[PDB]
Amino acid sequence: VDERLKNLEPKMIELIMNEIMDHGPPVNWEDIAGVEFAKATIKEIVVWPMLRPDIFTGLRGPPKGILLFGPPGTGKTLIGKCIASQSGATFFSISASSLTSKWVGEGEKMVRALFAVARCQQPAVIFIDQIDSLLSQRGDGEHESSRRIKTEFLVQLDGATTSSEDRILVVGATNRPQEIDEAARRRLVKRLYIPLPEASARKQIVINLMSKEQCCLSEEEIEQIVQQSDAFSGADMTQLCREASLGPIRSLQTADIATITPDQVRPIAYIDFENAFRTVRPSVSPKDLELYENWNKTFGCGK
Amino acid sequence: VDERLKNLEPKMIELIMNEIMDHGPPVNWEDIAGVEFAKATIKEIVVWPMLRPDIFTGLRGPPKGILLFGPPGTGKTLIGKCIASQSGATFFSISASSLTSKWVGEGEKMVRALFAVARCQQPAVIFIDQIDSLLSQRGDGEHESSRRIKTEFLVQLDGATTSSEDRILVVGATNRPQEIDEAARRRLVKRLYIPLPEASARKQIVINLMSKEQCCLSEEEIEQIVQQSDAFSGADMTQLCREASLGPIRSLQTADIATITPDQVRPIAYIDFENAFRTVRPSVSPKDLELYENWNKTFGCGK
Amino acid sequence: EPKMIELIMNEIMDHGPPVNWEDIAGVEFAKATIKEIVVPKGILLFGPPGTGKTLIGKCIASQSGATFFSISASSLTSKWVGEGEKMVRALFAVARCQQPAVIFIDQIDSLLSQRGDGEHESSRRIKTEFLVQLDGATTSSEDRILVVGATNRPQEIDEAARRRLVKRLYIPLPEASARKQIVINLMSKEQCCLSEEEIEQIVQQSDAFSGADMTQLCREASLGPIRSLQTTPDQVRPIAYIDFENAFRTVRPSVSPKDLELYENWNKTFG
Amino acid sequence: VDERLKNLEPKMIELIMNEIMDHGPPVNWEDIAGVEFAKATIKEIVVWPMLRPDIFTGLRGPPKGILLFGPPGTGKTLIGKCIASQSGATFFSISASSLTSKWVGEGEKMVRALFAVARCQQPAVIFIDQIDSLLSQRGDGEHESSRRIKTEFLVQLDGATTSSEDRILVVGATNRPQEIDEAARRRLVKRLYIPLPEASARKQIVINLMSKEQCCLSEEEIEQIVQQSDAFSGADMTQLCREASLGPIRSLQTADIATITPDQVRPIAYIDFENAFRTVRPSVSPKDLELYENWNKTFGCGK
Amino acid sequence: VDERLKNLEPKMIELIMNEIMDHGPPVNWEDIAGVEFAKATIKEIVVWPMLRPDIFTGLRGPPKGILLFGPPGTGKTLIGKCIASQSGATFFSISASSLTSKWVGEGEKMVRALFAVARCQQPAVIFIDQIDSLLSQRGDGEHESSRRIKTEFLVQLDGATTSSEDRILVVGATNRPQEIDEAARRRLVKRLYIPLPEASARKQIVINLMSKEQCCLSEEEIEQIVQQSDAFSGADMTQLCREASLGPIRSLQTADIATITPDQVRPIAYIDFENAFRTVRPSVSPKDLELYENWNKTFGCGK
Amino acid sequence: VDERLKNLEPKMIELIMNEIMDHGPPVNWEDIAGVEFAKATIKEIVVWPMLRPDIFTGLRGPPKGILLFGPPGTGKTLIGKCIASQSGATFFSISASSLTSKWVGEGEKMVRALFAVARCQQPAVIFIDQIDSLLSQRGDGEHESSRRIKTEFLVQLDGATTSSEDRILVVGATNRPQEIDEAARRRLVKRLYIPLPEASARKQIVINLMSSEEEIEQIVQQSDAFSGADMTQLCREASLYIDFENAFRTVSPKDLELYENWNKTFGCGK
Amino acid sequence: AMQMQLEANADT
Ligand SMILES: Nc1ncnc2c1ncn2[C@@H]1O[C@H](COP(=O)(O)OP(=O)(O)OP(=O)(O)O)[C@@H](O)[C@H]1O
Ligand SMILES: Nc1ncnc2c1ncn2[C@@H]1O[C@H](COP(=O)(O)OP(=O)(O)OP(=O)(O)O)[C@@H](O)[C@H]1O
Ligand SMILES: Nc1ncnc2c1ncn2[C@@H]1O[C@H](COP(=O)(O)OP(=O)(O)OP(=O)(O)O)[C@@H](O)[C@H]1O
Ligand SMILES: Nc1ncnc2c1ncn2[C@@H]1O[C@H](COP(=O)(O)OP(=O)(O)OP(=O)(O)O)[C@@H](O)[C@H]1O
Ligand SMILES: Nc1ncnc2c1ncn2[C@@H]1O[C@H](COP(=O)(O)OP(=O)(O)OP(=O)(O)O)[C@@H](O)[C@H]1O
Ligand SMILES: Nc1ncnc2c1ncn2[C@@H]1O[C@H](COP(=O)(O)OP(=O)(O)O)[C@@H](O)[C@H]1O
Ligand SMILES: [Mg+2]
Ligand SMILES: [Mg+2]
Ligand SMILES: [Mg+2]
Ligand SMILES: [Mg+2]
Ligand SMILES: [Mg+2]
Ligand SMILES: [Mg+2]
Repeated sequence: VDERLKNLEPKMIELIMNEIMDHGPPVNWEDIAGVEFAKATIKEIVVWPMLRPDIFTGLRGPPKGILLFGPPGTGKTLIGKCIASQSGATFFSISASSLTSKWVGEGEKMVRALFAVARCQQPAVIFIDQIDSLLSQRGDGEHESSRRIKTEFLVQLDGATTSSEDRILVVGATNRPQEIDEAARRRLVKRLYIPLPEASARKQIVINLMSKEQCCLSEEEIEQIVQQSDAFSGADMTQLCREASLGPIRSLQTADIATITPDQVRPIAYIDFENAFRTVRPSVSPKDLELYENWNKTFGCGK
Repeated sequence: VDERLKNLEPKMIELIMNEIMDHGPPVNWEDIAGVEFAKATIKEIVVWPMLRPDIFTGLRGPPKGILLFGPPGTGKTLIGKCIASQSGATFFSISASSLTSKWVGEGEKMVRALFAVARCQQPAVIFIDQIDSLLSQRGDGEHESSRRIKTEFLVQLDGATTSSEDRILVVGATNRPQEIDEAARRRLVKRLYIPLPEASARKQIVINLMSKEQCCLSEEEIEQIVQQSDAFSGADMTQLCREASLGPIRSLQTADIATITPDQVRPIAYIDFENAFRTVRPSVSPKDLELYENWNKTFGCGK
Repeated sequence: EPKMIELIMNEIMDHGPPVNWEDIAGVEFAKATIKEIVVPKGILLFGPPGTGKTLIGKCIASQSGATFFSISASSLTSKWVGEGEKMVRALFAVARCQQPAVIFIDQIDSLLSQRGDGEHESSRRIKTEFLVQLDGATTSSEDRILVVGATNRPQEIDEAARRRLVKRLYIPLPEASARKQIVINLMSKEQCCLSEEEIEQIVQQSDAFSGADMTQLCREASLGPIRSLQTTPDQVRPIAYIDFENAFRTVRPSVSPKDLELYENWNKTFG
Repeated sequence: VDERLKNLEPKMIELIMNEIMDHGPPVNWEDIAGVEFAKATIKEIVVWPMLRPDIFTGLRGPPKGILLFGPPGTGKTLIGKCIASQSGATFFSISASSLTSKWVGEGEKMVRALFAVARCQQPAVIFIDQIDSLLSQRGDGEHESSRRIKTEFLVQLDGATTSSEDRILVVGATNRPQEIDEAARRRLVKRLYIPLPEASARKQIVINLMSKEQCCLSEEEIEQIVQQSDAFSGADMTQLCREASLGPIRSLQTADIATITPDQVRPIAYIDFENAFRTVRPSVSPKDLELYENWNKTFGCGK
Repeated sequence: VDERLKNLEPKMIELIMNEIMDHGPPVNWEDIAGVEFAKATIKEIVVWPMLRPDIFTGLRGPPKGILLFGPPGTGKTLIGKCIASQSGATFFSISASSLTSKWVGEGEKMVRALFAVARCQQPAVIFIDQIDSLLSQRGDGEHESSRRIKTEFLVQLDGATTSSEDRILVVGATNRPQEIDEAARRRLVKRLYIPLPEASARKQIVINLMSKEQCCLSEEEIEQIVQQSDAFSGADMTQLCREASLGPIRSLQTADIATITPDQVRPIAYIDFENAFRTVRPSVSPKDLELYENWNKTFGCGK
Repeated sequence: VDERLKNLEPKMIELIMNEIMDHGPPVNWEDIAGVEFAKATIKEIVVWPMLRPDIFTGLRGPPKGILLFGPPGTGKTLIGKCIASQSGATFFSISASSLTSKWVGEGEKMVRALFAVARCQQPAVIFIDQIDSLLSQRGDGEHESSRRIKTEFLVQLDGATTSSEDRILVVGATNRPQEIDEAARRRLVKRLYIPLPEASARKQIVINLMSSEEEIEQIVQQSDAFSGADMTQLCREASLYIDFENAFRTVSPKDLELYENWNKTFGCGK
Repeated sequence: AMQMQLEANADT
């Protein structure tokens, strides 16, 4: 039935349809090592409704919003990508540039068209990265465009016309949750804190990254690597692995570059990691973590 | 009567006509668990004139304009839905996107067309969600479109052409009432404040939402649950009930979901609510309420 | 151009309930000036919301016995380029053709305001057309015409357009005598019984109350008797002071004292 | 390719294309003196992938994002120019003026258009000079334009849409790295510190710059010149050499300069350098250096 | 030049061109009494390249930057005015009001337009009367517009687009050199100190001022006048001369001044000089001077 | 003359024009009374150029600037009003709050527009009360807008663009002269001290405003270290010889010392 | 000390 798109202009519909992400490289929950409660709740949210809609329909229906917060480089976007790949549903990747428009009135109409289009491809997932830019606290002297966009977003997320039983999920990621509007904050019922990787998380990341690249590492070496790598985030671990991957290249003489000799390169060893530790430093200062903890204790839903 | 719509182009009329909200699932006043005074006021405003128009005409005619303000998630949209369901009159669900156009001099045209169409169908109810986006304080520096729209709204609500006996009602809902323009404030004579639910309201909400699901709850357990849920909003209670309803599913072992019969599910017990309380927190900070009271005593219409 | 003139011709005020001067009560000087001039090309009326400016407009429309035009921003704005000035010219031509003519502009600031950055060319063209047409019509003085309007923020009216409107009037809040007159006029229609002391006490209680607020209070008082009855007209109890006491519970001033100084200083300077 | 540029407007594409830096005079790595570690890292980043795309792809794929920091006038823009010359890739010279605009919703669109255009031309290098103007720590109360621009930049540097390969290098140079945003700091994985030139760097600079002057100095004179010129920045040595070359002109009589031919010019001698030292002094106070060192320890990637 | 001005908006170009300063009355070098080292340096900077472009091309090019600093009234603006005429190049008079604007991003665009227009007309001289206002030290928690303007100035002066053999000169004057940004301070290589006039400077100023007005003064009278006037700035000397010149008018019979003629006025003698001394006092306290000296010892380029 | 106003914002020009005040009731020097050296200096500066412009033009022209420093209520505004009424020149009055604005960069534009509009009419007087507020000592750390406004004012008063024959006089009244920036102090070459009225001045003021010799002398002697505002209030309440004594029976000198020192250092007096 | 932006309007 075209009545859903009757009011919207064709050009806005085309622009929204251009935002659907393609079938990127497959990613599964196994690749995302670390947080376990977040993965469990996300699975309960997404997988269960499709397996048996009859059981979970009604009061047991999934919520319409999710929020992810934490320090930079903790796998929030990785979680979003995994949800897109595994959810088996249309995935929209929205951003600030996709909605804002210089012409008056188009800002809210873009949001309306987005929600209308997502209502036809049910089930659908709308992922907004760095949501703090679009739904910041409503100031006293902000421009009218921002106020109208925020109001339209709030109305679309919750309104009289919704009438429930719509399989539309909105997911947001941010590093500054304290700036999110309370009216928009209540919409994102499930708020998840994603801290830095633990010892098990770091070990799993190292094992996963070293499985692809053949190497001879013993248990003691892995334990030492995990012990030394403290306060590192997932991005820091990936950077450390990439830096260690260059050890064989540097070991050989420069003239080898012209000859390459792909088989000549030695397998990665522990000395490579030893050297890589010097040139890699943690990217997150502890002084920024405190705030997150407080927020997680005040508005978080993690036991 | 095309005479009142003589100077309206068909395209403008179509957009107004297609915005009428069709009759959805029924909602009754008893379904709204909360403040009794607001319910009684709304009933006296809407139902009584319809039943006995002869006695409640002339001076005793219902006023035009109602405002609902309070913290997020206090059931304002639920009151709007109930009014739409019980009024038995044309219901218009207006928003910012509806009345804003990029072309010069069309927002005022849209407002005029909306009011003319509403006058054509009487009795009618016009509901505006997040009215602070359209009717806001007229700043010193702003675009001409916003000022023209605000002035058109003011003229249509109150003007020389406007006259009594027009069964058109305008209902607005907002979370930042202090930003509403004073000229717009004058039109909305009835201001209603909807605070957080109290113990009785929480008990009523729990009873209403839980009666639809088979279970056995002791009176002392219900009292304890109500006592624990302190500072929760209307949506917070619903989220808590939803979280509790998922406990039985988690109780069962993995892989049983695919083939478990609906009957073989344990009813909801007190332990479910005890577990739910851990992962559910209030979504409204108390410090935000201080403003509302100050405004309620200054311009509120409630005793 | 029959279609174009049709829109202008269809904006004339239609028949409605009669309005009389005695109803306004509160503002005697403005009424005196208006009645002296009606039977000074531009008259501007300003004041806090709910001061009866639109009531004055309706009274003039009902009493003057002349063609009355209700023109707003929506009517004089068109998306097509160059049609706004043509429509303004048509409006002025039609007003001149039918004499005498009275043109009322509600929310004048929307049509014309102080020049500001980012203003579109169409608005400036319409403003210039309005000014030139007004000057051309007024200079000859061959045909009678009157243009009046209302606006709650007179400080935003541009000086160029301001000079054309020679007459400026301010309507303050109603006075104790005005409040008593409004009370008696509105309540005398319905069967009521109250003493003079009761009305004096009501006037004393109602301080800084605009006309709209007073009307709302009277409506609440008239509704109170229905609240008294449990779930024919003869059953209505006569309205007493208890009804007013109950009404005062849920009625409060709707105009803040913040901007009163601004209005007072502007009126003293240019009013 | 119109396929990837169909969303953007022609004006944005034209403006972005205007920013391409046309090839200029050639600057080689030998011109830059003193920065061995930074030069080696930049070589590994840029030259190696060109020679062997196959070996360096995958986990060895070159990182995207480089930061340069140090005291003013120590050779950051010189390194940028050398990379532009020797990169063999399209070079974009971006600045705050090009991106920022006075219309709502323009900075984000400008950033997206820039990244798309750089994506079309591969390999590409984007050089943002004085990055602290654009990417600074986010704070409450800032104008929404800056926040939107920052978030758009972050969403372009990483995100779900971003994929491997797609050779694009972003290089930034700044004097106040402590004010860079926490999230943006993660993208700039390789952070380099460029200190004041040492004795060898000063010797190389003076020899190379004075070789063209066609003068004659004895080894002891060069050693003494290096020894005296202590705490001089990169530009200080250039200014000293420039002011020393005017000594022969000053010695010549004022009247004869108009008539004297270029041939009758005394060669530069150590006396000119002695005179120059009397009028040239360091332009960088040692007070501000310490902080940089501390930062280099906390976040620097150097050994 | 359409090629390099096409990008710039025509309105900004017109505003920049409006800054061109009329020649006005000529001001010869000899009119500037006192400073000689600064005068000779400015001569070498500006006059020499014009006469013999071939000789000074290459490594002997003009520095392209000057910063005049000293206590108030020493004659910095007078030197700027003298350069405006003697140099013969296009002169730009830029102040804070010219660049600053309330619209987002207009300041950087104005700076870029100014520099482009200056580059079109060569040779050109840009004089900033109060450089400390626009190039103050960058600090944390400052408005983004000022940071953008400062960074744009730095890039324009010493950016990648900047090329050698370009005839653009920037001259700035300020009473508070200690507040100038170090990065911007680097560009202004030639820093000239203008101290209070010496005895010879005061004598020359007095002689030049009194030459036009006929008077009979002996050498010993001039010597004692110079001795009495100490710690007197050029403005103080001018005010002293102005006050002395009115002595004959004051001594004229009351009510006859209206009907008096210049012929009847007596010449100026030493009698009125003491009376003027009684009414003139130094305007610069000795306390501040020390600071300037220290700065001149640290970063000053004088000998 | 509109050519020199080409680049200015028209609304700014309208605001500056609105800032002008229409001529008030006539006033004379004898009316205010109480100052002799100040009267002589100000009249010499202002009246003389008008009566015989040909002789005074050149090296002996007006200085373009006046400062008045003293305790509160000492008749400072009276001097400015008398100059405005008698000088027969367009009078511009500016306060500290006039230039300040919420938006960035509006102060500099306001100052530029004010100076340009005043330059449109060659004879004009710009009186700026509370000059020490907008023009104050420039510290190491302060608001950017204040620095921009101060520098723009200094440039407008003195700059390369500025040319002789301006014929614009800036009069500034202050109560905290030691907060004035030295650069701004340089512009105001003629600095005058306005002290408390003397015995003869106080007697003249009281006799004139009130409308035997021993009673007048006793009243004058009784009143010591009283400002003009105090005398005005006392006489106003008294009018509501015994009554005068009762009213008399109905500032501090410790701080005044600093003024003297300042008047000794930078004052134009003897 | 704050800046503001503008919104375009189409009048064909
Ligand atoms: N939990 C994790 N397990 C494994 N790898 C991880 C994890 N978290 C992050 N990474 C690695 O970090 C890389 C970048 O992290 P990612 O883009 O997911 O961060 P983010 O949470 O979106 O960051 P930001 O807060 O800056 O927006 C991922 O490609 C992956 O390589
Ligand atoms: N007073 C109430 N009685 C019963 N249910 C309520 C009440 N308040 C809230 N709820 C429940 O909370 C849900 C969400 O509340 P709702 O959307 O009506 O809030 P709102 O006042 O419109 O919020 P907002 O301030 O965000 O616009 C409602 O659907 C209903 O399920
Ligand atoms: N002076 C008055 N006398 C009688 N009724 C008055 C008076 N002032 C206001 N009212 C009442 O106010 C209502 C009409 O107000 P009106 O529309 O004229 O006000 P306004 O100042 O133009 O309003 P706004 O600025 O909000 O559009 C009527 O109820 C009228 O009875
Ligand atoms: N390491 C260096 N080796 C050789 N010359 C150098 C070096 N550093 C600076 N110079 C000289 O200094 C001139 C200007 O320095 P450059 O532009 O590289 O400084 P910068 O570090 O980018 O400064 P800023 O912090 O002001 O942006 C260069 O053209 C070159 O002549
Ligand atoms: N060296 C000098 N020789 C002659 N006159 C001078 C000299 N220095 C200052 N003057 C006089 O000073 C007045 C102009 O001073 P000028 O504006 O140049 O000062 P400045 O140092 O730029 O001041 P500011 O610090 O206030 O910007 C003129 O009277 C000029 O004659
Ligand atoms: N010297 C004086 N002679 C006469 N009246 C004075 C004198 N000084 C002050 N006044 C009176 O005081 C009132 C206010 O003085 P004001 O001009 O505000 O002083 P100041 O400028 O020092 O604040 C004036 O109305 C004036 O009549
Ligand atoms: Mg991310
Ligand atoms: Mg709602
Ligand atoms: Mg009205
Ligand atoms: Mg640089
Ligand atoms: Mg100067
Ligand atoms: Mg005063």
